[PDB]
Amino acid sequence: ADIYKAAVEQLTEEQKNEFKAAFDIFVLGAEDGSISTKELGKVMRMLGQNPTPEELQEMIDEVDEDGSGTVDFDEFLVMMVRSMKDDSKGKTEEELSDLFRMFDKNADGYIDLEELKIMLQATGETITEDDIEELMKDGDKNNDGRIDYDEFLEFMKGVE
Ligand SMILES: [Ca+2]
Ligand SMILES: [Ca+2]
Ligand SMILES: [Ca+2]
Repeated sequence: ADIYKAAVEQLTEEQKNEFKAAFDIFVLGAEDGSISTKELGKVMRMLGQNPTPEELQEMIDEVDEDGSGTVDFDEFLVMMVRSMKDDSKGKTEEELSDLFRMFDKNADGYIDLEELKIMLQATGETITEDDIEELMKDGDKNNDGRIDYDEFLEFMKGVE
């Protein structure tokens, strides 16, 4: 499915208008109708970002499907999807507990293999029970079939 568009499609009218407008105001010095790290650098400090010049080039090269440093009306709205949510917000001992009660398909306090297979599908491709079969085995601190908030803590802290 979509990755960035899904995060921008939720933006607020005040965001698209300010973004779509800023670009049309910062591209005035552009040449192909876009703003690369050289032109998008003035749009970030004006909006609400304090990225550096060394990381900037890396930010685009990572989200850019061609790794060039340029960003148009699309690459732009995509530069806020990675700087707002997804791989950025906090994530430590709390992110592990929430993910458990948020993926418990059986919703019974624990999770079995049939449930873990769905949790990875929400964040992984289509694997077979063969690969997800060893994940639940080593993820079980006591090898019982169900995984609670305690055993799950280790299963995610390290396994392969
Ligand atoms: Ca590009
Ligand atoms: Ca369960
Ligand atoms: Ca267990």
